[PDB]
Amino acid sequence: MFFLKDLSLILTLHPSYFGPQMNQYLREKLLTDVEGTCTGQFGYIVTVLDGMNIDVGKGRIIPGSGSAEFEVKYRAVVWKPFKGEVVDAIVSNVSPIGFFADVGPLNVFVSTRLIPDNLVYNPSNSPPAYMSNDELITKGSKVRLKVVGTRTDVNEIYAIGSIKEDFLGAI
Amino acid sequence: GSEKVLIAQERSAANIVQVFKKAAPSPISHVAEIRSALEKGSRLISTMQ
Amino acid sequence: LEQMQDELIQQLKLQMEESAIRDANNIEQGKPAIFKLKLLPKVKDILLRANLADSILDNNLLASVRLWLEPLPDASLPAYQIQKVLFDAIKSLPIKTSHLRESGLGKVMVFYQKSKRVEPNLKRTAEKLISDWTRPIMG
Amino acid sequence: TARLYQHSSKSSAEYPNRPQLAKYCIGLAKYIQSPLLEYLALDESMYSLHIHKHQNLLPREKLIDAVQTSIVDIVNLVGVDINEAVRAPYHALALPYVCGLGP
Amino acid sequence: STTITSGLKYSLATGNWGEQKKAMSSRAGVSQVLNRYTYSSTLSHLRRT
Amino acid sequence: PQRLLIPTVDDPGIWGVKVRLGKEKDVVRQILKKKLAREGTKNPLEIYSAFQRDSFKGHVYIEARKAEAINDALKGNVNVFSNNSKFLVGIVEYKDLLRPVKSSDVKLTRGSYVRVKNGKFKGDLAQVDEVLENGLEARLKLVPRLDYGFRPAQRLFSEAEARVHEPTIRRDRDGFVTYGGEEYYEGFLYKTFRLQNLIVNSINPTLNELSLFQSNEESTTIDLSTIADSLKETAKNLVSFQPGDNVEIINGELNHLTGTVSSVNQSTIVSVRLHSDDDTINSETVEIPTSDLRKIFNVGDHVRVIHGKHTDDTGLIVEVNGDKVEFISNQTKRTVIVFSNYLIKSTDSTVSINESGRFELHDLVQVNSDLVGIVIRAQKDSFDVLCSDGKLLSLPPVSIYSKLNLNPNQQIAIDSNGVEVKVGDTVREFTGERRQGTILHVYRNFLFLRSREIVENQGVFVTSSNRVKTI
Amino acid sequence: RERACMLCGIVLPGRVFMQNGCPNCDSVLNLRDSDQATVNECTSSSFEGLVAVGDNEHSWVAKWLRVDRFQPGLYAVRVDGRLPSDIVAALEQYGVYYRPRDGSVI
Amino acid sequence: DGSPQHIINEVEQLLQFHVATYMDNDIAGQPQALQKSGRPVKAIRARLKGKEGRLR
Amino acid sequence: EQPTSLADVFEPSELKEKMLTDEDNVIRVTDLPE
Amino acid sequence: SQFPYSSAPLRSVKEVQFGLLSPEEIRAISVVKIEYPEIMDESRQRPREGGLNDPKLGSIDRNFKCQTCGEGMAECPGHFGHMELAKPVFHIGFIPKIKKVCECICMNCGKLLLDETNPTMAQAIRIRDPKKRFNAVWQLCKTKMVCEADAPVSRGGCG
Amino acid sequence: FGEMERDCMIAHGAAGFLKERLMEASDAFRVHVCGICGLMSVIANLKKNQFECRSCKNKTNIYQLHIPYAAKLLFQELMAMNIAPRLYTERSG
Ligand SMILES: [Zn+2]
Ligand SMILES: [Zn+2]
Ligand SMILES: [Zn+2]
Ligand SMILES: [Zn+2]
Repeated sequence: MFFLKDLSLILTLHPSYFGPQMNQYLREKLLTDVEGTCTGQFGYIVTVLDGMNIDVGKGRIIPGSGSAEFEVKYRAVVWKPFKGEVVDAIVSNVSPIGFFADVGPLNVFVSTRLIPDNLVYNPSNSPPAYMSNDELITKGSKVRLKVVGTRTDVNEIYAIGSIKEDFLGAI
Repeated sequence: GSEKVLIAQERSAANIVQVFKKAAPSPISHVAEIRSALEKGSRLISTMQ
Repeated sequence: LEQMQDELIQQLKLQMEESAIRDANNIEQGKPAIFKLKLLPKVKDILLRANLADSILDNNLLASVRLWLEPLPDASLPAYQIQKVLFDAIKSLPIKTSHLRESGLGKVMVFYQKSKRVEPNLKRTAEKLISDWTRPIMG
Repeated sequence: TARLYQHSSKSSAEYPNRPQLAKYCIGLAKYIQSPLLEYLALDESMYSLHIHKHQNLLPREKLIDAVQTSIVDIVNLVGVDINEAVRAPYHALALPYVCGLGP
Repeated sequence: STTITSGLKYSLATGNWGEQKKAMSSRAGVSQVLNRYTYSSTLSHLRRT
Repeated sequence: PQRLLIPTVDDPGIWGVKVRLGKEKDVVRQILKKKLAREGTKNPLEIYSAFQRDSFKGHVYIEARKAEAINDALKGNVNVFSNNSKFLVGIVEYKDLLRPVKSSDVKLTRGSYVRVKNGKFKGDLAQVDEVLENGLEARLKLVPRLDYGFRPAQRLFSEAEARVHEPTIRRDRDGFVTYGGEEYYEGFLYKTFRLQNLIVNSINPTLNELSLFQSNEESTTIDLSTIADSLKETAKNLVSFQPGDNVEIINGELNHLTGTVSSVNQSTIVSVRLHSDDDTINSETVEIPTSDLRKIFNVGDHVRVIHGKHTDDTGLIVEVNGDKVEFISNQTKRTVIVFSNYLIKSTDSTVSINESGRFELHDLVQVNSDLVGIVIRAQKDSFDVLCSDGKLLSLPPVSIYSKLNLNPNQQIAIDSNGVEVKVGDTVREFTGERRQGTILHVYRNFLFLRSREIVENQGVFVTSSNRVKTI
Repeated sequence: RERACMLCGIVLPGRVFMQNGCPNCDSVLNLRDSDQATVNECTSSSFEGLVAVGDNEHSWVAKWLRVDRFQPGLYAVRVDGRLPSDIVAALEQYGVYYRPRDGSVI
Repeated sequence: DGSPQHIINEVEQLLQFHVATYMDNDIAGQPQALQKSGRPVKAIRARLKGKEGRLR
Repeated sequence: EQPTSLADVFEPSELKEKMLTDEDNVIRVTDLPE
Repeated sequence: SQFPYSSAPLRSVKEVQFGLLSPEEIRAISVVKIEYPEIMDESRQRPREGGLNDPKLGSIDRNFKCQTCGEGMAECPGHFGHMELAKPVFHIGFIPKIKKVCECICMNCGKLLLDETNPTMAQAIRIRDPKKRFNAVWQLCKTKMVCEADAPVSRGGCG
Repeated sequence: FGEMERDCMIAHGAAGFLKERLMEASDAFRVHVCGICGLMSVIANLKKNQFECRSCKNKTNIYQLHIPYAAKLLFQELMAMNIAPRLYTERSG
């Protein structure tokens, strides 16, 4: 789910960049170091609002190292999945152990043990799919799934979905 | 292999009565002290006050 | 002063018996025993008060103590908190042979001693208390 | 097979008081004596051998099936002694790959 | 024979005048290494209290 | 009877006296001899009994009525210390001083499976074919460890190989063979072992040894009573609790109730706050014995395996089949079914791979005869390798050939301009993404650059030496 | 070398038990008239808790150990091993009940 | 195994003494813990005090 | 206080590795190449 | 710049908060349980796991890395283990304070011997400094030698 | 560089020289502290780039400090005596 959050970043600048263009350079450095990153605490930062008019304040010189430390506060759009949430998805891969879907930047893996039994995996089909009499879910097929668990990594998030309840599966 | 020397040790003589004045913060004003030592061996045995 | 303590202890006895009956019914109705746990704090506070021991012995509250300690017909032992509190109270009071005769707690004490689901510390305390209570009879 | 055998714990259990180079030489000698049995001893590590230039392009299941078919064909062309297989498990490695049979 | 030998040797070697296991509370510095920097220093050391 | 003999106030008192260690039985014998010698005399030793216990070291207990009697008994003995270290034993302690010990088990049962403390079969599981009536030794059924001409692996005694390597085999019966002074019965060694050579509790069986032992019984593991008892012991002892664990109650009046562990005291009393639809009940904390608690595992929780073949494996709970719980693994990324007794709800893995396998992180290893790669992430069961091509592979540690140990005279890199670049230097890609990083390993024309800015594969990316320039 | 007679609980050297038998249990065990197997089955060298008794009649310990009707001497609190089934039946024939001193029975 | 109160008191008092002297070996009113060489044990408290202690 | 299934005795992964499951017995009984 | 790079931000200490360690915290921050008195496994290197020289506690050898953090000798700070005591024992540094606290409260109901009804007690509670507050409360409650099961109405005491 | 020299350096007012003498020219050390419990119990693995405080079960609120090795030793010896010195990088009032 997408949100607006007020975040802050600590930026350290080398003395070789102490020029008139210091502020703009700090702005592009912030944009390059925040746009697209993935933090387990917050999720995924997709964009920074008002990216060219961010206040940086006054940097403090670190005693003994010369480099200046800047405290940058900004508002950004953040997306983070939650346990027990039902969202739309697009299937990216089909495999005997289960199928992998994509919910924005997040890639969700659904095991066969969380798939209804009638959706038997068909490897002979082109492309291979988990199909039933009235349902056929393959690569590129819209699916509505509920996120059950989320795994936190260093700079990545792994989520597990399920389609075993009602109003789920193919859409 | 190392040469060791015994340094003479100074001590108070025995078998002599020593009378001392104790300080004010005490019920005792004067003390008579004597330490006894047998002639054979010259070893300290007991002290009396 | 002390007539009032006897009345209060009798009221506590009635409350304890009613709570035991309610918990037994609830277990028979498929529900956990909660009333004994609810009444446990007040019983603990009353028992910890030493000067009320004489009134307790004059009202024979040990009968209700044994009733609580008596295992229910489902072969389920009482809650460990209840057993611990009752054992501590039994230690804290001067139980004599007459009080044991009035209450008949020796049977439950022997059952606790012989049983194995009982905590080993409670087993040792039961052995100690049984020996102490047999002490006056033989001398 | 010798390089893989010098690191396998099967050699360590077989030879607990021998150096790694001794295990390597033993693997070489066993390969000379019988290449088929040594290739069988690889068990799962045989799939990591450099078999074909584009061996990694195939899916793992297809490559495993191809290896199984090749080894079954070869061992059935060879033949397995039941008595020796019972006498020694090393010669019994070839028993599951006979046609009709299985692990 | 080791008792007296070791006791005397230890007390003379280390300077602690007492039993080895009672090193604390024993008078230390009784035995010292002879000063041989010059003849006068040795003579002075041998007559020290 | 036994109950009626408990002591009274008028019974003779008991005194305990400290003595020198190891002389307790000597003092007892001396006291008995003195009592016998002075018996029938004008001044007999007016005591009644004296004894000691092995556990209560340095103490000798005498039953008498007077302290002067104790002094008279101790007079003339050298093991008694200088001070009269005597105390009056409390009457309640009278039963405890003479209560028996080691009553945990009645006896060693013939046919039971036990482990061996020492000897050539140190640790091998052994069946108790015979229990000697003395109780100090017992004849056991073992798997022979022979080489037939640092110990050989256990193996059933093979008569043909034994004769080929040693034709001096003896025969005494049918199926009972004596080779080299050792009696082997139908392929299994039968040898007496002392009681001090066996572990009769906390026995850990393996299905391999169980099959090797039960194959001759015409059925695979037909006997399973002692095995079931061992399973119960392993299940009971392996349970460890922490605050915040969701548990369920098996026995007691509060059976079939859920609660969260609030605090842990010792290892047998756990304070639990129960959860129920009634608010007044949810605000109460109950101390409950651990023997009547079962962990509650909800679907979609990070859980780490405590013990077993999958030790230190973590994952997310997927299916809860009562006793057995299923979870998708993190390293192998496959479903594993392990009992709920071997799982702990650990929200963070942080698995350390040290002391496992042969290779560590950032190791340039040879995948096969053609492919050479570097380690990006290590697992308890396998390794993740980035190869020179730019792809990722997963292989067991055994399958990997070996580490490519290269001297600085072998690991040499030359940039586009021809200037030599060594290990750890920083270079920038001449074209393409124009990235930069520190060199990790050099192989042929391939360089393994790592940069902290890059997140993919922990910043490791392969770039040819011809496309980078020295910084 | 010393062994503890299982029945009465006395402790004496095993060779003494073989040559002379148990001075107390000879009325029901015939230990002297018994072979080494029976001596071992009624006298065990593995025991614990050496006990010296001076006056059987008045010692509460002797009553507690049921040795107040036996000869004073060396006795063991706990003795490893129990009487055999055949010897148990033989003693039950005599009308004497055997209470094990192994501690496992109480 | 078996619980004579005198033995329990002795052993628990020994444990209390060891734990106390592990952190403070200058408790006035009782003998200090000594090493096999006869020197007193350097408790943790002694590590922190004096000119040669941690702080100074 | 008083109370065999090999599933409870050892982990299912170990049982499948050692070939002691119901699929194993069905395969061994079945008259067909594996 | 002499330290290997760590992604954690570098900050400086601004406050030192003291206190005691709860047994729960000691068990939580520990990495291994110490139970075997033998320092060495079999005097054949590789000190016994679960002993006083467990490799998980940290490494002090150049060629041995810590089994907990994986860092070298120059970087491993050392990791704590915990030892369970069979019976609780006094902390030698707090015995006088334990005695004072025992004097301040009742040994049965576990409640203070004085209440805010006393003007002096309320005045003492009004102070802010914990040490002076405890000193005043002890000076007052020392004199009170009997628990009251009734108000000096029940005050919660046991009498 | 004893205490009297430290007092002389304080009197001169040279804080940078004093810090350099007592840290860079001596036992300088780097530790990680949990941002919640405030203890030095973070199990930091620099090569794998993962930090984790088991007691607080957090992976994010973690900072690093530069303190003298003797200070680390003193805090560990204090923890050995059941005293918990918690280091916090922000004030609270
Ligand atoms: Zn006899
Ligand atoms: Zn470490
Ligand atoms: Zn009170
Ligand atoms: Zn923390």
